[PDB]
Amino acid sequence: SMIRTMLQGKLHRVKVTHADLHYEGSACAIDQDFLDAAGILENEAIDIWNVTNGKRFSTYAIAAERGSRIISVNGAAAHCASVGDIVIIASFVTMPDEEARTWRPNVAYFEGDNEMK
Amino acid sequence: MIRTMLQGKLHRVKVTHADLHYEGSACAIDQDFLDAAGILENEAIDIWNVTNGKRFSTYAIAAERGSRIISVNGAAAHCASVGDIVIIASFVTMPDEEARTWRPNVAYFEGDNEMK
Amino acid sequence: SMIRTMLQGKLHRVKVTHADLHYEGSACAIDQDFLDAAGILENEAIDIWNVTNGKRFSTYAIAAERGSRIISVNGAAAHCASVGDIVIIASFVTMPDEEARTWRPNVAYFEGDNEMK
Amino acid sequence: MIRTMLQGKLHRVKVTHADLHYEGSACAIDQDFLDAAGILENEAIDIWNVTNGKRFSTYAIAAERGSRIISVNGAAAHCASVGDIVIIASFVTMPDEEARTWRPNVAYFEGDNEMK
Repeated sequence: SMIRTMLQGKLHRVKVTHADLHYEGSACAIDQDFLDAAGILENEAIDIWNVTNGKRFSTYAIAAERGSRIISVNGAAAHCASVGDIVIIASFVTMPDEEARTWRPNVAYFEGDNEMK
Repeated sequence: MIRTMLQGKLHRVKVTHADLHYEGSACAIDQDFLDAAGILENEAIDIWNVTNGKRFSTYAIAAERGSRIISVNGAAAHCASVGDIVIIASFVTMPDEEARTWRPNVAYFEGDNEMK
Repeated sequence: SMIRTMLQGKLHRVKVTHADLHYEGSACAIDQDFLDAAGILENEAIDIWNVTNGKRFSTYAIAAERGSRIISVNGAAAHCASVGDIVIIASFVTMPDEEARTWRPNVAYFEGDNEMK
Repeated sequence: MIRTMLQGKLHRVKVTHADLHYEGSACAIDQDFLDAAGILENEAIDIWNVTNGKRFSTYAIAAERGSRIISVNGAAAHCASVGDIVIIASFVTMPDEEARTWRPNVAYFEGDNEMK
């Protein structure tokens, strides 16, 4: 009956590839392959921690083309990240305490040209 | 596991009223807009300001249907001015299996809060 | 199965009566009578919107003595509110959509010397 | 209705490590402290900085038990420095009826992160 909020998964230190300098559009668009590795769903709430500038903000994920390696921060969120910035993108899920106690988040690590693992 | 998913949003509406001496804290929204985005009276919402980048949270109430109003008359007026473009969103939870096919309710706007 | 986050209740425009100038203690302590009127529980998460200075922060409620009319912002939260500031204190609850569609929040309105109603 | 309630907290621990060139985003916490406050590995937490008033959110991981460590080595280092006093909290949900008698797990500290 008591329900925990747990890290579901994250993209650890991916690089922002696009940020609408016009603040058009919405959401953070993410290569479907990266969503798959982190267990993140289209339209799922996400938290973004910008390691480069310290900004922390929340939005939702949408899928970019598989293999594009895109991390695109659009809309209002382009006020909080720029091309080249290193970010951690996380989703959180809820579950009962017993499940939470053995829960393992899905983590994808990145380097270079948004190369996963 | 239970996911948090985008229920719906108003994509790029303008703030229409923002006098910080109205006393409230809610964002009052044309009921036609609430209907399109599936947002409820008294539902938590997030507001993302496209003009100034400020991001904040409050709850929704109805403004007259047809009025096209987006009002942060009240406390939320520290975060938006009239003419500012914003995105207003709400989020819901549901089991993972349902979340995988979930479709948010999105309303798009042009000009003077005209729904497309 | 789809679950909404709804305003449970709020204290509308109460005045802060104490704010640890030392940043000691924790939480926001609230006259039990006010908690009762707003449907807010001891240890419940609350959002505070400071109408005087525009600051928005989240913490948890604890009960102050019934009839004390206390609104005390302690700990880190005294960095965000001062004695005399006008605040709105809200709690949010989750429930299914059908229940959300006819839900009525508990609202307590204040004036003067934290006089309710 | 489902309430959000304070599950537990570490009341006035000091940040012990905060080098922003460690690359992470989590807050690493002595397992003895996690045990006392009921906070889990990978659980969302809120951190409230008593020294500078900054408030932020991340998740918990274990540091060695006995180490007395509170580490924001990583991204959260923009929000706290070593020697800063913080409160670390987690929140859980449960039905209203259970929430009415819920008791959070609170650990109090003195001096050099010594649990009382």
